[PDB]
Amino acid sequence: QLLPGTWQVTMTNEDGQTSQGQMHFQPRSPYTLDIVAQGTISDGRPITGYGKVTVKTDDTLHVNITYPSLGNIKVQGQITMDSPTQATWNSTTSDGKKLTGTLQR
Ligand SMILES: CC1=N/C(=C\c2cc(F)c(O)c(F)c2)C(=O)N1C
Repeated sequence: QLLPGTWQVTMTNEDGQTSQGQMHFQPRSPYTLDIVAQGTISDGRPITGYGKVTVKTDDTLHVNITYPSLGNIKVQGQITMDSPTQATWNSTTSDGKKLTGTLQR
């Protein structure tokens, strides 16, 4: 219920790069929210991505997102709602790299 809206996002990946940008969550049904993402990686690559947060019966928040601006790499992971104003992003890219970030509202 707290996800919908815009979040400021900072991330770091296993290649030692960092990223900054935003994620925007749109409620769709009781079991899914749509996500769109914008930002920039520390190597200069622009970030444009879109996906879905799927909610399982145990309330786990699974995220799948594809990034056309990064050669269509895909990211799959889980969001952990630490508080009403903070969430943690743990994921792995389709290249096999860890991607960790923090969402702040
Ligand atoms: C800041 C930010 N980085 C994102 C994705 C992202 C960042 C990275 F550093 C990656 O290597 C990568 F494969 C994806 C994203 O969606 N946002 C909002």
